[PDB]
Amino acid sequence: KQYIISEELISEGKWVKLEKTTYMDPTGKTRTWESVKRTTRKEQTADGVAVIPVLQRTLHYECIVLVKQFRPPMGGYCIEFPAGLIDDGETPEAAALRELEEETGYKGDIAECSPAVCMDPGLSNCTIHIVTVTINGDDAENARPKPKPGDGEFVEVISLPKNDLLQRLDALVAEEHLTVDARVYSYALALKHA
Amino acid sequence: KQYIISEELISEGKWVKLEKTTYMDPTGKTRTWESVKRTTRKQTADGVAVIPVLQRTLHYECIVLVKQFRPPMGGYCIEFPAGLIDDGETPEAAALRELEEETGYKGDIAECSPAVCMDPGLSNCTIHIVTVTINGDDAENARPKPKPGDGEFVEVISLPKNDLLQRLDALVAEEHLTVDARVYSYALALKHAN
Ligand SMILES: O=C(c1ccco1)N1CCN(C(=O)C2CC2)CC1
Ligand SMILES: O=C(c1ccco1)N1CCN(C(=O)C2CC2)CC1
Ligand SMILES: [Cl-]
Ligand SMILES: [Mg+2]
Ligand SMILES: [Mg+2]
Ligand SMILES: [Mg+2]
Ligand SMILES: [Mg+2]
Repeated sequence: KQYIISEELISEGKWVKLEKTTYMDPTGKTRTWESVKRTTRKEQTADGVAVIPVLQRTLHYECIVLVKQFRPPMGGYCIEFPAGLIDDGETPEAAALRELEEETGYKGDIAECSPAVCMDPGLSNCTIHIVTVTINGDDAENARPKPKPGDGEFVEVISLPKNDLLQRLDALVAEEHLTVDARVYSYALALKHA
Repeated sequence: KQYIISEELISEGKWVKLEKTTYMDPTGKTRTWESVKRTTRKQTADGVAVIPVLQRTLHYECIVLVKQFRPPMGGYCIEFPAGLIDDGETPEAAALRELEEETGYKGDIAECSPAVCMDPGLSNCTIHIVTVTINGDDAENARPKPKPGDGEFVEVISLPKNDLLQRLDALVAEEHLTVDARVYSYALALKHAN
């Protein structure tokens, strides 16, 4: 029933733009929305990937590998799944493995890859693939792994046991001003609810 | 170690603005980011999203979701019920109110997250994730009455919690919908648990 009628540029940065979206409502009435989009999406299935990296290690409980970074939009430190934008021509899987290695040092193995999922659909068109990757922590590749952070990337790795993820996150947020990512929180919640 | 030095308005609409953020990287080098922000926040967070567990005896427990046209996405999305928190509303009351408006269900608060970030590489947007149970055997939830305010057009989709990920993948496959990243993240962890 509903569809886009027109999209008029309001302001274009180097990385992000704002648009006035006109669309048809199901009553048959024209309405508008203020939409955010990135400037960087070309032919990729989505803007980015986030990685759910399950660290598996003999006689260890499975950990979820997370990263902590300063996020200028937020004005503070955030705890998230490893993530980055998909390079032109890169597959979501390759991007996930590459970002995981750059951000954490770990060399993972693909498990599964979501369809493109929307980050904040009342606000932006931005999308990701959520890529589950296992990390064989018994492999010597993954023994004492060096993050290879790109220019201006400053990332800390935090591995937390899957079996206590939510309480461990709640305890980190108790100790300091940091914000947990909604996707990480959502996944830690489901782990409790299951 | 990292922090915001200053913010420059680039463009301000009625609902969203774009800012150029100057911040200090951990080396002592000054860098910029194109930060997006809502103009509506006053509150704990911009919004709430509701994880609504519909519990009926002798049925599978379901997670109640909503399907809506999202103009920034150019299409239909499947999401947790959600909306912005009104001035002087608590995140709990916002949750029960949005849930009622969008689904017609009346629920009870189980738990409520701290403020969590929506897309921290892009925006300062935050929500409270509020887990809510719905006693689907109560008379008030028998023939649920959804009260859309002006311009909301919301279809309700309940899905069994025990097969949530497979049910969502099916809808994407069949209906050309975009699943929300938080919904998908939750659905993933229900499978990944134990
Ligand atoms: O443009 C926006 C907006 C919000 C975030 C980004 O853009 N709005 C939201 C407020 N309104 C509504 O809720 C629509 C009538 C349903 C009107 C349009
Ligand atoms: O301004 C933005 C941006 C992207 C989305 C919203 O704003 N960027 C992104 C890429 N940046 C880097 O990766 C710097 C090396 C740290 C430079 C500026
Ligand atoms: Cl529950
Ligand atoms: Mg990243
Ligand atoms: Mg990166
Ligand atoms: Mg809503
Ligand atoms: Mg509503």
